[PDB]
Amino acid sequence: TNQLQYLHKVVMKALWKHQFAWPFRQPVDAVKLGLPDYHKIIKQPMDMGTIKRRLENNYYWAASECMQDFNTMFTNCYIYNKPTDDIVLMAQTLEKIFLQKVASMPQE
Amino acid sequence: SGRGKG
Repeated sequence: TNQLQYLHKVVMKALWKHQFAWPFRQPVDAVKLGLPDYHKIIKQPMDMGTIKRRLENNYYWAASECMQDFNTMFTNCYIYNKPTDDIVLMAQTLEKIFLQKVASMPQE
Repeated sequence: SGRGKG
């Protein structure tokens, strides 16, 4: 669909290459990052790599389904991390771009 | 409330 094309060619394109994107390009690895409570707190992990694969593989049935996955990724970050953690500011920066681009997405 | 990434 045209909305999913826009989410891939415009939204994901902008977010994937952003200088703050690197912590979000793959699933949170609780072992690598030393976060033994991560999966106790966050029950629906999400990341941009997964979203990008789903767009590439025509996994989504609706634009809002992809938008919900972006939202879950950012919301997980705000719920799990401390308010003062730098990753929170990175997520906020990327979410602002997501919303600005989504404001001009096609309607169908 | 999580340990957090720093």
